[PDB]
Amino acid sequence: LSVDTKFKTEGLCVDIPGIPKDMTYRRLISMMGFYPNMFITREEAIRHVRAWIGFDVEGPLQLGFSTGVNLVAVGLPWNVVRIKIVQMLSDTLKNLSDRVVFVLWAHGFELTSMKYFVKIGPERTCCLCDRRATCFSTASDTYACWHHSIGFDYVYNPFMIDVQQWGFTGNLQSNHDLYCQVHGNAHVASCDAIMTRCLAVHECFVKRVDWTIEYPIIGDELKINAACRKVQHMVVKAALLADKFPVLHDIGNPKAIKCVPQADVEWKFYDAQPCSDKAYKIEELFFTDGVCLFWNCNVDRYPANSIVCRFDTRVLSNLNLPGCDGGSLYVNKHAFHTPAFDKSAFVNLKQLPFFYYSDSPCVPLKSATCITRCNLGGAVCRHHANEYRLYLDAYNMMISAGFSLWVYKQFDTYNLWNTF
Ligand SMILES: O=C(NCc1nc(C2CC2)cs1)c1cc[nH]n1
Ligand SMILES: [Zn+2]
Ligand SMILES: [Zn+2]
Ligand SMILES: [Zn+2]
Repeated sequence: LSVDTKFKTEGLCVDIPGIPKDMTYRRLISMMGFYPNMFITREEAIRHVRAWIGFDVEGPLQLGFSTGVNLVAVGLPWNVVRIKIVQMLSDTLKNLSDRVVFVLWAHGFELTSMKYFVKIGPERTCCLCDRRATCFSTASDTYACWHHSIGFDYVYNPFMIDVQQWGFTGNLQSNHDLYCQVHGNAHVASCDAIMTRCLAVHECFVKRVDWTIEYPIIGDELKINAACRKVQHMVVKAALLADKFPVLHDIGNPKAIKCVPQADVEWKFYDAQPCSDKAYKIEELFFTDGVCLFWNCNVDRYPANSIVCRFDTRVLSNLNLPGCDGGSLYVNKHAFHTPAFDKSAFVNLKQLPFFYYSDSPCVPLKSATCITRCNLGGAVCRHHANEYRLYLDAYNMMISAGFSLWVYKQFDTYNLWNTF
């Protein structure tokens, strides 16, 4: 974002009466009392969604953050408030991003408060590792990343974006409430901060959707994705073996592949991209023959003859970010906004029980859920013991990452034993 780009100042003129209508970012930064630009484009913001922290200041000043924290600066003086800000941001962001992006609905006080807890300069590295520096300490004159900032007092080279520059009519609440009923306005700064981030997420990940953007690996992305593939193949293979459906309706990703390539079923594909806003209405999408597979195809009510994987947006993890209207922004390689988990969608189904099935050739493993020829015969062999434990690990990884599994009520693993 060029510092010579124009900044629309109308939103700031109640806190800053007389502000010039003609204003560049260069001038704004100077007026703020201060790494080419502190402010960033929407495109840069979207790439760094994991770093978004909503931030509002209301006038003694109340500072609100999308973390829910409200701090009062006078109430405590800025030299202690800034220490809290560093700690809060470090703990929130250390496992998410290499920076912070303050998401604003700027009316003035937030921008003029930055001088009191922000320092800027050349891009730097941490004193104790190779990560970029996000904090500065006036005590030791050293720099740190989010992981090594304990006892640091200033945020260093933060980034920020004013949502009000995107072309809105009306105030924050009126624009936020058009899309979301989950964040109230309790007239605390943190409430505005949360609404501001929520509006931003909606505009960039619900209204618009860019699946070309890739996001760095920050956790168990790869293990989770491999487990999801392993579980999908297991559950679908077993379902076809147990109930011998003549046809399978695979509803979802237009680029989906047969997950059980050696199955005898008639495999029919139906295209549906991830629904970012509201769950798909089954009436519109639609199938009573055979079985329907909804692998991360979120519908309002699944048919009774279904196999389902549905992401639970309430799960707490470094991959799952708070979203809009109860939804969550799941960032795993790509960013997927996901409508809120709704248990009523599974009323026609039941939870899929854990099991391990294998027809491959054959501490000792004892388990009622190791469905193998050797267990049928009384003693699980080493190979299938090894594979059972690896599958169980993958199964638990995918559950812990927030995915939930559902199946037609007639599904019975007892029917798999006679495949041997
Ligand atoms: O009234 C809001 N916050 C309450 C406030 N307390 C202070 C100071 C400690 C005395 C300033 S403002 C509000 C309005 C919109 N969002 N929050
Ligand atoms: Zn470090
Ligand atoms: Zn909201
Ligand atoms: Zn075996």
